[PDB]
Amino acid sequence: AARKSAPA
Amino acid sequence: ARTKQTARKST
Amino acid sequence: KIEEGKLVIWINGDKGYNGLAEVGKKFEKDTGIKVTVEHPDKLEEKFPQVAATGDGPDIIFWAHDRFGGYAQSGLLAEITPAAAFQDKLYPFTWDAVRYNGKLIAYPIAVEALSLIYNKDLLPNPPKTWEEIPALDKELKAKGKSALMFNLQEPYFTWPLIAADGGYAFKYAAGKYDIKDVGVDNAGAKAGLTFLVDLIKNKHMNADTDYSIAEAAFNKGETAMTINGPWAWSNIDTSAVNYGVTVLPTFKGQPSKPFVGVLSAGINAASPNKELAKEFLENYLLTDEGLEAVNKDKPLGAVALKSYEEELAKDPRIAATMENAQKGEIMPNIPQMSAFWYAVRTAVINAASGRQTVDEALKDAQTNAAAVTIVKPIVYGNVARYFGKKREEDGHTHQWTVYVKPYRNEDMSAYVKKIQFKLHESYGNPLRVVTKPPYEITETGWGEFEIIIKIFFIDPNERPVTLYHLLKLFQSAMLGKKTVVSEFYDEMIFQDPTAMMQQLLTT
Ligand SMILES: OC[C@H]1O[C@H](O[C@H]2[C@H](O)[C@@H](O)[C@@H](O)O[C@@H]2CO)[C@H](O)[C@@H](O)[C@@H]1O
Repeated sequence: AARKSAPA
Repeated sequence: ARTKQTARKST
Repeated sequence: KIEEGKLVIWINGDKGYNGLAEVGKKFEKDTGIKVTVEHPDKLEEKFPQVAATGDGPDIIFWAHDRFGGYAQSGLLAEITPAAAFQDKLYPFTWDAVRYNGKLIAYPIAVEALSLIYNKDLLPNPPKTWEEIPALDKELKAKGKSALMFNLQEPYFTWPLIAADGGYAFKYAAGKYDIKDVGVDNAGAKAGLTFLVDLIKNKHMNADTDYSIAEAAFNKGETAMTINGPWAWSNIDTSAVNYGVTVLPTFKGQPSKPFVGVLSAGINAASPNKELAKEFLENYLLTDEGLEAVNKDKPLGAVALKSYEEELAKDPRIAATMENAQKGEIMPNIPQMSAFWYAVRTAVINAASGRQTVDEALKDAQTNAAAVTIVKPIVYGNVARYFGKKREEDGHTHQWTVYVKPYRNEDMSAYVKKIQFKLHESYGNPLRVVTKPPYEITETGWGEFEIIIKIFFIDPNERPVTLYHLLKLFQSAMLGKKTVVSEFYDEMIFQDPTAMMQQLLTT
């Protein structure tokens, strides 16, 4: 499960 | 081929 | 960016940058255009690294040998001096700044190394390198040394190395052959061996640099130095009465200094090209402008006929020209930086025992011939925020991840395909582009690492892999403005196939 990111 | 020894530069 | 309505000029700190500053003020008094003169350390390295991304000075000053490589990397504007202006400088000087039949700089002055001798310590200077040990003994008696010069820069040792048959590239059929290097022949070995034996026999010191050699000669501690016209000012300041004369012979042969033409190039990225032409042609390259620079730090034999004639009578300039005549004009070809880097290595190593002469020069012979081609690229992502979050999938942004050549060239000439590997949250995450533009457009909600693999039409030419963190949020007063995260880098092709060399060179 590769690291994806967002601030919301 | 390789990239430069010196870092990439932000434009 | 380079600020418009101003001139920024780079010149080495051994040259008359205060006298250039004076020409600068003259220009500003007349035109209201502010001129700033800087002398950054290692500017021969600093100019190509800054100018690569369209930054740095409007005007770069260096010996002409670096300028072919600058122009090859697109760093220089072709200069537009009228026929009338060209007649005012010596044809010889124009040749030094002509790359691929284009003028790529304004020549300023012919530089050659001379022997500089303290006339008190040594009325009769040695005619040979060989008599120097015996002279250093007679002088070590009186707490002196015979000879100190910069051993850190191969420029200063090259005359000795060249004396008995050392050469850079052998000119032939109207071009330099970059495979025919003369760095590891019997001549070059004998010269560098003699330098090494001067060090091993404590006639000289391998860590002696420009500052140490100069400071030593100007305090009257050493009977001789090897240096160019620019050094004369600091000796004038000192109490030392000095002669400028022919370099010693080696094995009966003249020492062969590489002859530099101090040259002024206009940055390709300059908004102020017309101002730089004005300043160089009409302020600097005049009797008044050259005198202002020359009186700070002598230029040598100036390219401008009118002022060359006025200065020609000076015997220091006649000795410079005598040494120049025994020397060779440096090539301006891109390969000179590889040659200089290779010989700096060989001389420093050999001088400090790290290598023997034969190892050092064997290494330098291979490094001087090493073809390194540079493809500057920009890569990264543009990311446009949607009006509002699409609830269906939760995507907020349209984004394009890309690799493009920095300069507007045809990358497809040598690039077979670029592969962009996306996060698993995308279907067919291994996206392949075989034709320009080399970019993938997508929508999403998240930042993740994209791996970019560039393939070359010669598949032996190992692919380049890049790592880019896709960016959607910069976080900054910018709102719906497209977010940009791009980086400049350089792809490096070391000794590629002739096939590949052809496609890599437009
Ligand atoms: O030492 C290698 C170096 O030699 C020349 O640089 C000279 C320059 O020509 C002179 O104007 C003065 O600045 O001294 C320098 C030597 O420290 C080449 O022009 C340069 O490309 C090369 O790297």
